Amino acid sequence: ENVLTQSPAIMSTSPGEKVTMTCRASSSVGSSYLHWYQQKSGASPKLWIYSTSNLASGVPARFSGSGSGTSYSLTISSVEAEDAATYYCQQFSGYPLTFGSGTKLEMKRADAAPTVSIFPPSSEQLTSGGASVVCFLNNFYPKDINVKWKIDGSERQNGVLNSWTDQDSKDSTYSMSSTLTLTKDEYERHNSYTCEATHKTSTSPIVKSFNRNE
Amino acid sequence: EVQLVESGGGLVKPGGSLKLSCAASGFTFSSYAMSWVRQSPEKRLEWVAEISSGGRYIYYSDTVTGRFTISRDNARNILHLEMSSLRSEDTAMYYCARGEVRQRGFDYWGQGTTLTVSSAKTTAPSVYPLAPVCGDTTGSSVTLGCLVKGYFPEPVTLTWNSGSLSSGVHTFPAVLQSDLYTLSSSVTVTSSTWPSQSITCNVAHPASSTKVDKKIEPR
Amino acid sequence: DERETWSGKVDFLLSVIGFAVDLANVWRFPYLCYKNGGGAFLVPYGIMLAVGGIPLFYMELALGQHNRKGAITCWGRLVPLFKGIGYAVVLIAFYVGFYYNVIIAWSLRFFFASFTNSLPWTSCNNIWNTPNCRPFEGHVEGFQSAASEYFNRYILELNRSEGIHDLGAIKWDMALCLLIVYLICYFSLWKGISTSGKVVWFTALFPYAVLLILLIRGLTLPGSFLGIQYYLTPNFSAIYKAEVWVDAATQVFFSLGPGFGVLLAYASYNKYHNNVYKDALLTSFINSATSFIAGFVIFSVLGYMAHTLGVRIEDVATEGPGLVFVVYPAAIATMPASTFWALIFFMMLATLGLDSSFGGMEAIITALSDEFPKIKRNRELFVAGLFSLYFVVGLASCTQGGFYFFHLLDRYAAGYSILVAVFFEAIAVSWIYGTNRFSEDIRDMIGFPPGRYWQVCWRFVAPIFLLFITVYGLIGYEPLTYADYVYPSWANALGWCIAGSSVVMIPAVAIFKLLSTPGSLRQRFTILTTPWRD
Ligand SMILES: CC(C)CCC[C@@H](C)[C@H]1CC[C@H]2[C@@H]3CC=C4C[C@@H](O)CC[C@]4(C)[C@H]3CC[C@]12C
Ligand SMILES: CC(C)CCC[C@@H](C)[C@H]1CC[C@H]2[C@@H]3CC=C4C[C@@H](O)CC[C@]4(C)[C@H]3CC[C@]12C
Ligand SMILES: [Cl-]
Ligand code: NA
Ligand code: NA
Repeated sequence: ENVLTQSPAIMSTSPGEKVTMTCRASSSVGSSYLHWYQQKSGASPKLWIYSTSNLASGVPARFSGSGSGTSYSLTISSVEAEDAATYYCQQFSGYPLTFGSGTKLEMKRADAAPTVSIFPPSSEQLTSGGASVVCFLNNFYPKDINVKWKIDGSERQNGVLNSWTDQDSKDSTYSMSSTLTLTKDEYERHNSYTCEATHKTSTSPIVKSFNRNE
Repeated sequence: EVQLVESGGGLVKPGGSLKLSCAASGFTFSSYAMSWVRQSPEKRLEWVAEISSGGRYIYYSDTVTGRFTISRDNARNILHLEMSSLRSEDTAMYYCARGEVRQRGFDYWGQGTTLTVSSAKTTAPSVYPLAPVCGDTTGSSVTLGCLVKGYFPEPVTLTWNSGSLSSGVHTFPAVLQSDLYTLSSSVTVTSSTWPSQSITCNVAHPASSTKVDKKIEPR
Repeated sequence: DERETWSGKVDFLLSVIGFAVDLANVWRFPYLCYKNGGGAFLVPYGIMLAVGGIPLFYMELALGQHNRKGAITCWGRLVPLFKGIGYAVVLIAFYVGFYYNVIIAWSLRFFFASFTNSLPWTSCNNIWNTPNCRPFEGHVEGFQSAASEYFNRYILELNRSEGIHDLGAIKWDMALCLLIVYLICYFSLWKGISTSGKVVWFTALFPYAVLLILLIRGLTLPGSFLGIQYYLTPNFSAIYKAEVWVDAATQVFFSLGPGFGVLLAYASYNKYHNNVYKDALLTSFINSATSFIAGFVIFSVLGYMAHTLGVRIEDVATEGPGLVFVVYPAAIATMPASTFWALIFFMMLATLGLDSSFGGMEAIITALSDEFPKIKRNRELFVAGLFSLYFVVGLASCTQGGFYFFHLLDRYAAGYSILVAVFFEAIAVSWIYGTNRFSEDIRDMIGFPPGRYWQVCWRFVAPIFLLFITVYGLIGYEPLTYADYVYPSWANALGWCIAGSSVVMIPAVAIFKLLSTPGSLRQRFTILTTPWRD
């Protein structure tokens, strides 16, 4: 099986850059059987370039295809913001048909800090088996960020669920929701509850904590 | 005017069996070779099967061969894919892609239908409202959330105030942990709009017919 | 599976290119341009190529590569009701071998009859001449040339034959030449493709070496432009006529030899996923291009004759063996460095016929090598019998009246048979096999389906293009004659048997198998239109 390996996986670019993504191959491929597909978020793919260099209808001429043999590439002359998508290479040389690892195009924007806001467990859940603390780290850039949960200055490590959002369409930012979950018997013993968020922007971590009684 | 539309698709237990179908209009279906391409929830495009313009040559993926069976009938303009001996890793969104000319790739793609292979049991969410703590209640806007914990399978529909406001909302994707999803959302609105107003969380689990609403009690 | 392939894809192309480039490219195409309006003739020749010949040429070798089997097995394994097609195709190919190889033998005789400092077909003071001789051609009947008499009275010894019955002695020099023909046929076709695909490098390319030499020589002659003026001056009024389209359509067919079982046989050794479409387009272009070039080679010399020898060109712009064995050899005797051009011209005529002959005889072996597994097991000792069979009967084509026997089979043995044979090949595919069934076969290998053009050509144009010929062919049928010799009533009859002996096997299997398979009628018609893979 001939595997295609795309690079980079994530490409951070602002509108106006010249960007080029590659698609290396395990085995040589005919110059007429290599294709590219663009897949926007929440949508089905679309044939972007066929036979290495020939672009489909509607595809703006700012797109171009090149390469041959075992190394191909996709190039945008000048990126537009609407080009934020995931680009896949695919081969028809021999079966089984294989697609590429995909390059996700993400837009660049100025750094931002998380507007952190902590939440205690809910009274309703406070009747089930246990209780969970939900921290929010919204509207910030870039995507990577590190949470720290503490209960009495002590780093609680297990029992956390983290989920990031995809890049927002209007302000090109991200957001994250960390959800520490304990039982009641574990909850109703300690008071302080520290969601300490460390991000590239700040020197010292943004902290949002709360005492259980107030 | 060409259209592909997939169908079937749903939850199946490992070893189970299911048949997906694709309806084609806008072109003469009896003259274009069709292919099933699935993409995993990790967004990995993976080809499954190709069927000829008359179904006389058929190529299968090494990972579905024997378990999967592609088929078409052109009077009805339908393309089928029956699955059997279903393993968990067959979970994906299954695309029905028209690709007659090898040198030109797959022209048109359907919207795709989702299939899940899991032994996990269908459970309804526990919906909780997130009222901020009573301290430092001063900011220009205040934000508040809604935790949808412990449901299966996907999806779930979350809106705030029946879908009225949508500015400054952040509904997070679900995350599976030991055969259970957990989803959260946040809504940030001016402190001059709460807790003096009706702000609510709307959760909808079709798989369990669970429609639950919840307002945020600032207490 | 496990069927040997071409050692190199060139071995294939040179094998098919050599097959379709015969003496018709030299002795019939340029005459036809002359006869039918000069450059204007190219339009119906170019039309009938694009709508008729090329789509048929494209077909036969697309079937070869796909079904990977020889002619009979191939035709049996996709429409069994018409499996009789495959047989007739090989029967026609079988008969052709008896007379076509003589033209090679003749050129060979002329070849090592030219090893001297003064060629013999120039004078008329020789033992075999006639008081009615002339130095060159003429528009008179019973006053032939100096080479028209060397050909008849010495080489062929034909004047000693009173007809088809009287055959006289056996010209043993000729028999050795025909022996040399089949002998280099054997030592080039016994070990399989591994040598045939190699030998064609000489036979397909040597003509182009020679063609270039005489192209350079001819244009550098007094009055050379005059011949090109006779070759290409347009008279579009010919297009408004009807016989021109018949002359054009006919040449396209036989200058390409589609459906003869040879392209099927040659292509049945291609790898499955080979761009046959690029092959058929390239090879068939080279064919028509060679005819065009050859036409300049011929008429450059033809014009030199009307300007430095005083001959009405209508007495030298001729077709067939009269052009390449009498007219052209008479002119190169005049120009200096004669013995060179003669020796290279005749070997060109030899290499033009040999690679063309190989494909016919290879189509026979490959046909039944796939159908009769006893054959493929020991093939070297099969063809030695087939060619000795070709040789023994070929001694008739070496007798005093041997030409009379050649001329019969040229007009009958494959003249109409292969016309209606291919006509059933086209209907057996466009309607019984089906364009839809056939398109995805091609899509499987070359990656894309044949465009709507090749479909409409395969479905509507090509069949009427064939009837366009066969209709006119029959109305133009007269009892066979040559010069002042009218073949007897039975001579015509035997030829129709030779021609019918192939076509008769088309229904003779459509009825044999129709009664040898069980079931209802509609069940039998449905069980007999189902291919092999299914
Ligand atoms: C002006 C005239 C006389 C010159 C003739 C040119 C000759 C030499 C040209 C014309 C057709 C050409 C051949 C056509 C077919 C092929 C197959 C290709 O894959 C390799 C080159 C090869 C083998 C060519 C070799 C050279 C060739 C034979
Ligand atoms: C001087 C001689 C060589 C002239 C050559 C005539 C032939 C080879 C040329 C003239 C007209 C040309 C054709 C015009 C139309 C088409 C239809 C297209 O879908 C395939 C190519 C095809 C089939 C061309 C093939 C080459 C062609 C047939
Ligand atoms: Cl020709
Ligand atoms: Na020819
Ligand atoms: Na030749």
